[PDB]
Amino acid sequence: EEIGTVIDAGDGIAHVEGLPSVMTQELLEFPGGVLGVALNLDEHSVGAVILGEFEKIEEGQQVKRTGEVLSVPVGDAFLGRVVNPLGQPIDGQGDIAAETRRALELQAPSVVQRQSVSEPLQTGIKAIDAMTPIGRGQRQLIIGDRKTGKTAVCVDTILNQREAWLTGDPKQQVRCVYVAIGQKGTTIASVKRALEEGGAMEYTTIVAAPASDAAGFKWLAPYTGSAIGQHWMYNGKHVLIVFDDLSKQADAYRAISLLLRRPPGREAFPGDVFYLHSRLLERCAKLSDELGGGSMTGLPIIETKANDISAFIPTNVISITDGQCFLESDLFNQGVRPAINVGVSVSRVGGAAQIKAMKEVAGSLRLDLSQYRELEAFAAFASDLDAASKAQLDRGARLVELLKQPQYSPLAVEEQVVAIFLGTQGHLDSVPVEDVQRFESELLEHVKASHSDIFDGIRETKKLSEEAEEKLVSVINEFKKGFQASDGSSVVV
Amino acid sequence: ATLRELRGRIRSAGSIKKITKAQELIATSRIAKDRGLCGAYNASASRRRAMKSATDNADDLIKALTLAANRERQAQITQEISEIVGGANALA
Amino acid sequence: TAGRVVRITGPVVDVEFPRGSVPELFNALHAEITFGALAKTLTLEVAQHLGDSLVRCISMQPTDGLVRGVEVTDTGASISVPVGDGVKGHVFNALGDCLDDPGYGKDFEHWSIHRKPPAFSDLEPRTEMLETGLKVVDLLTPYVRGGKIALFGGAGVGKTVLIQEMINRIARNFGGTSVFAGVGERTREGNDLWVELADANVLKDTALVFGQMDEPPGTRMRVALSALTMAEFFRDEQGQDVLLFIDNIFRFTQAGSEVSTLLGRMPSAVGYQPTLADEMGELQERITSTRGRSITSMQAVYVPADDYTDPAPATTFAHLDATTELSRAVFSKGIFPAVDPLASSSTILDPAIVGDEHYRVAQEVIRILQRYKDLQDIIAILGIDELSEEDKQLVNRARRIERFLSQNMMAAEQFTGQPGSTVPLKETIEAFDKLTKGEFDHLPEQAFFLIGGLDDLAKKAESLGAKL
Amino acid sequence: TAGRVVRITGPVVDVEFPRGSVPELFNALHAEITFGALAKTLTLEVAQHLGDSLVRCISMQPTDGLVRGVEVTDTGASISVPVGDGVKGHVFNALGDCLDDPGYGKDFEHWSIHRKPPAFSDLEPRTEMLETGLKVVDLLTPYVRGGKIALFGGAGVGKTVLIQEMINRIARNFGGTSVFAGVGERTREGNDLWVELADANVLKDTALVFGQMDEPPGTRMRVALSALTMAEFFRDEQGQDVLLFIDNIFRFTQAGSEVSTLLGRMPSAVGYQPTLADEMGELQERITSTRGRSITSMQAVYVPADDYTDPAPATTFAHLDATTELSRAVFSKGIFPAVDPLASSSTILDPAIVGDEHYRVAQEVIRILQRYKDLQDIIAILGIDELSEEDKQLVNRARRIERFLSQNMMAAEQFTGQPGSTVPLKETIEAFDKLTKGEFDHLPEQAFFLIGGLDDLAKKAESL
Ligand SMILES: Nc1ncnc2c1ncn2[C@@H]1O[C@H](COP(=O)(O)OP(=O)(O)OP(=O)(O)O)[C@@H](O)[C@H]1O
Ligand SMILES: Nc1ncnc2c1ncn2[C@@H]1O[C@H](COP(=O)(O)OP(=O)(O)O)[C@@H](O)[C@H]1O
Ligand SMILES: Nc1ncnc2c1ncn2[C@@H]1O[C@H](COP(=O)(O)OP(=O)(O)O)[C@@H](O)[C@H]1O
Ligand SMILES: [Mg+2]
Ligand SMILES: [Mg+2]
Repeated sequence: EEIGTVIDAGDGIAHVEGLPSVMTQELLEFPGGVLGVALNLDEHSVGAVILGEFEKIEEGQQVKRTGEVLSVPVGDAFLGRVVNPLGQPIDGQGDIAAETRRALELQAPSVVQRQSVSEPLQTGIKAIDAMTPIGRGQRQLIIGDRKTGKTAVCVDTILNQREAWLTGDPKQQVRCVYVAIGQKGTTIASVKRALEEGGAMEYTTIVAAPASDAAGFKWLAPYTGSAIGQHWMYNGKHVLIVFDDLSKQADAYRAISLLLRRPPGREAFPGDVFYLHSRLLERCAKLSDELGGGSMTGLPIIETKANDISAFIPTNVISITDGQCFLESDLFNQGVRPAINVGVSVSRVGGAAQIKAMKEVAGSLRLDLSQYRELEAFAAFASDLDAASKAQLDRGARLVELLKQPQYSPLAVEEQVVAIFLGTQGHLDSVPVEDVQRFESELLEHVKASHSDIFDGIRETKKLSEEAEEKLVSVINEFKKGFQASDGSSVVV
Repeated sequence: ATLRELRGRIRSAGSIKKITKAQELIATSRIAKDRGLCGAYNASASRRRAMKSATDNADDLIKALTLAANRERQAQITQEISEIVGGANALA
Repeated sequence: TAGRVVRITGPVVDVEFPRGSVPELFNALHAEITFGALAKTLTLEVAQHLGDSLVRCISMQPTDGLVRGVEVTDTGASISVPVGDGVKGHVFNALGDCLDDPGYGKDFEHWSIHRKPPAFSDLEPRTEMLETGLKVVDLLTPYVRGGKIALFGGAGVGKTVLIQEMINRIARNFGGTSVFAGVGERTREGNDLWVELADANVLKDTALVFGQMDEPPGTRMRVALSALTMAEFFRDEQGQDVLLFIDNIFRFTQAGSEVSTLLGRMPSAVGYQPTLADEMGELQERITSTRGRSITSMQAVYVPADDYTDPAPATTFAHLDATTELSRAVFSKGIFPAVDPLASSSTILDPAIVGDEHYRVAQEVIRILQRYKDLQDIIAILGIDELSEEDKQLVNRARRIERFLSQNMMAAEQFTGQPGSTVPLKETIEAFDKLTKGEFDHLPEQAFFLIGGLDDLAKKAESLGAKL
Repeated sequence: TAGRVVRITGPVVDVEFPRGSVPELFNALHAEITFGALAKTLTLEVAQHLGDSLVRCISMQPTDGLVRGVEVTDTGASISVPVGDGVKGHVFNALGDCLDDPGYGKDFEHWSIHRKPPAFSDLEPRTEMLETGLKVVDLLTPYVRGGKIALFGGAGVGKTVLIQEMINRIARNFGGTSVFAGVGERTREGNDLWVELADANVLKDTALVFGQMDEPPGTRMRVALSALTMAEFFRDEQGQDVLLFIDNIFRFTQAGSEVSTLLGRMPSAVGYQPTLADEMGELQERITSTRGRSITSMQAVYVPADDYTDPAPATTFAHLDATTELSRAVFSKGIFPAVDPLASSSTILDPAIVGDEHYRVAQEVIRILQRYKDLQDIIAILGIDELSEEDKQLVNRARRIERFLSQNMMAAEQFTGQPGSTVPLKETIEAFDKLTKGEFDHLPEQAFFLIGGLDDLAKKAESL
């Protein structure tokens, strides 16, 4: 019932006198539909962050308290919709029927409400799925310089969930949330278009806080997306949430903290920015079966500068997450796309997040690629080289070619298994490096058309059986008989 | 620009170290089996010794450059904080 | 009901108003400087409500001669500028005063320079290539019609020459309207551009809005908004394609930072205002095409001290569809335009838009240049003879390719004595396809320097002895 | 007597008390958030006396939902944690609340987490070796009883298995106990550690204290002190030897830096808190041997930017007595524990502490392994055939030595059915002296894998 009065206002902040019973982080209503969040409470006033239309705030305006902390609507009606951090549609498609409301700062699942990450979350990217596998409930950081393909990796991951969606099985389906922070609107529109073309908006929600949004909205957007995902996670569903980019959210929070005159630390960040991101990312979890066994997998994206991963925010998020995919512009320009630095990228969940067949085929990939990197200086010669080392060099070049992948082209796990089988069982040895990619694709298409039971066996059993293995080898040899190289040489034996 | 220059130097020294090491090993192979990387020979075994010396020198240079780069990194963090806190103190 | 000046510190003025008469945020107030030498009317923009009926304002004009206690009048609205077809062919300052003909436009419709960006549901991604005839731009950094193009670069690497080149190449035949925003740049350059547009007969289709680096920070913060308001009127009301040129959009952020501490804001990293990204985002999200209404915007973005990790350019990057990055290192080699092909980017450089041939040739050029950059240190220390034969082949190809990315531009005649050239996209793609294959490895690398297409290459090679 | 909340600024809470009721520094105060969604009891730690009966405190929980003017209760003591045997086999947070069984431990004796190091007279003037029974550790990088060991190891190098091994060995060889401090503990990994220790049946011998990553910086700063307080109770009141694990000590330093920032202190060099060395000293000097019982600590250390001159790792290493680096390379050869015998080091591997013969054998082993490491690149690229006869003999001997540093670990019994071995130090020195001399060159390489002393080697050799 109490009413405060704006005593001063500037730069998206407003100070309010009165409101003695206002809560920390309470939502406040200013005249004209303007909303603020009570952040700084002292004996004089409440420092409120305005969530838009700050230019309408004037000294002397009356301010009402909602008696509520920030919360958003949640429910299945958000699938296919674009909303702002308050849960309000911005796509122009009408109202969203909410199942309920979730407070943004609800506590994460405790250490005793979880169970070990054990189910794969297939990204469809061979480099990731084979080298840095992601399980359900994991937090995998996608980190790299601008234009290294981070958004592409996350969009491909979302696209890859379409087949899981079409099964209708909630224990296989992954509902996706894409949180865009600080992007320009046309960029968000192009992400939505890419998702629509891949039939992914059926199971994806976008939370948009474009660059024109108030710093408050950029600060809140990840928590809004997380609340929407948590509603599904606690109802037995599996959720994948992408944050693009958390560096923008940290910048927005820093802007707010400085405007509220909170003491700054390194890079002028407040002393609780690590906490911002850690409390966000610990809500991604794999729940115990007592709680329905749902999960939320986190794909925070961080933009580094000059590949400086020791910068403040990258250091924080690297420490927070369970593994990092590092993308590098040098590798991108070399033609290694996705430009994942396989040497330093890591998944602490590891083989626990892979099916048996992927575990088997991918087991030697790390060692082969490390050996190939060691011998790369000796390619110039490939002579006076021990035959074993020359073979390592050739195999490593073919494996590098095998891990390349075109954009918007996620692969089913069985297709990835077969491609890695080609690479690691020596079946690419006879093929020219420049043809490897083509070979792979063609081979896979062949298997899809004529021997689709190899894929079915892998998919159903999660293992490449011995009989399926010999059938695949026979199919490969016949296809090699049929294949035409780029140099016109024969890839047979 | 000091840290950027030091990082560029570290990259250059790393590439040089890799090349000299490969040359040293290839000269080792060719010992069992024109160019000027033979050390004081003009003034395979000599090239092997010269490349060993060069790759060790490149390693020493990388270590020195990395020390200098880390000093610059820490100094930059400290200076940036000093400016931030100086402004904040001015306003407070 | 008028206010009175209470505090003056550089471009920031505190004004006290009677209770109930405090002006709204961003309102324009008027104060008088009556001293004869500097007599003028100050426009103050309300920046903050300090409480107790005090407001902090930013002056649009120098405050020398301003006195405490002088009356301050609240116009009741924000800064507004003339809009309409009348503004075409004329020069204005940030406040909407006509410079080439004072008093002109006072009777036009006036639009507030503060505006919200278009609704998200009106935004449509733009993917049509805008061909320029510059080899490097067309091949590696293809521009987008109705898209957002930027030219990044340190001080004096060629941003303004490239802007003038694109005004020559795109705006000369443009069927729509052009708006040029000089933001915190040299007055000499503004005069040069005005005269050049008059010479090319492009002025009649262009509105020029200038707030130069000698102006106070308030003017440099608001001139971009004024030019953008004119462009927005042309996009929204007249329904014609607009070309928006801004040089230099960094000056908007810099002007914001010059007064940030005087407004009482705690500094952020690298001395910038804490509201860097948010103010930049408001301004940039206004600069956009919408569904059916096209603005092709080209912004010069200064990179302070050539540090591309500096917060200002780093924040700017996310707002562009295509970015030509100019490198001091390329500049110092004499390669013009000094484009860094490895660092530039375009969102339409993709097989679906440019086609498989263009995309493959571009990727091959980038791969070769990347490998050459990887090898440069080895070549410098150990010499080129220590490379593999394949790497020597690549080095020769790369040197020829990097030289062939240079071009004699029209706007650079004054700097070289050589008239410029234009290379069609198809010729660029075929020529660089041939270059990557090694079909011109028999020509001296100097034959590829500052020429147009393959005919110019053949002529220059002949003049140097070799034959194509 | 009660106070009232005056200012709320993130986790910093200012509380006003009546004139004669101002709480002492570091006292724990309690406040209620009553809003239904976030209803909880905040614990605040008094950090400063600001004057006028106002104290500035750090909230141990998020302050969302807190209202100005709510009552604040002074407990009259600092943060206190339960101590005793009852804490073994349970999980606690920094405040001493049991996470696996809420309400458990309320009746136990409670100790303040702020305690002095042992007095100067009570400290041992002679450093002592901690014989774990593991060959690689005991021989090459001996652990100091009551000392500090840095642990370096990435994902999947047996770090967790090494920790389980140390818990086993302290519990059985020394009749001791273990306290694990998860500083900045990832909740997923905390749950995984809890489950894994229960499965390995070592949970009953360990007390877990988690200050999780998603908590405000105060608990992440104080969790190490809480765990250390339980360890101190075990050493000083139960007369046990305690193994205190701290993962990750850098996160303790960084939580201290964040708290210093929140409290408005001017940052020191590289942005760390001005009291960096003092905080680290207060933590580390409590990890000592005294009255014939010791707390030995194995601490995971993160090195920012890989810069060992960074103030945080430099301050930490001012207190470290040995380093154990777990290597992916050694793990990928099936050698467990995957200790890198060349990277790892110890400050007491000198004759004056371990004796002349131990030092001699260790130096010889290190020389051989370093020679093999140097020859490895030539072996890999050019090939073994290009080595001299002496080079080949050295390579064979070094392969045997490097494989004999593996050992069947007690923690490994759960994976491989065979039980683990404890090798006395004299036997280890004798065995590696012989291996350096070449007395076992004729034996096959595969016979040096995952065994104990000479008897195991003989039996395995006959079996092959
Ligand atoms: N696998 C791929 N193969 C080829 N091109 C790719 C691939 N992935 C991304 N790209 C292209 O690389 C460029 C960068 O992609 P993207 O925008 O996803 O990266 P980013 O790191 O998120 O960039 P930004 O800094 O704009 O956020 C785009 O042209 C994209 O088309
Ligand atoms: N295409 C070019 N050809 C020859 N010289 C050029 C070219 N572009 C720039 N220069 C030289 O570099 C200078 C810097 O150009 P300018 O565009 O003014 O720099 P800025 O990047 O500061 O806008 C020019 O004045 C000119 O002398
Ligand atoms: N001494 C050992 N004997 C047998 N297996 C081991 C040994 N050490 C590690 N492993 C295996 O290596 C894997 C990784 O070890 P662990 O320390 O549990 O993981 P992390 O180091 O990632 O916590 C384990 O799954 C375990 O099976
Ligand atoms: Mg992106
Ligand atoms: Mg210029």
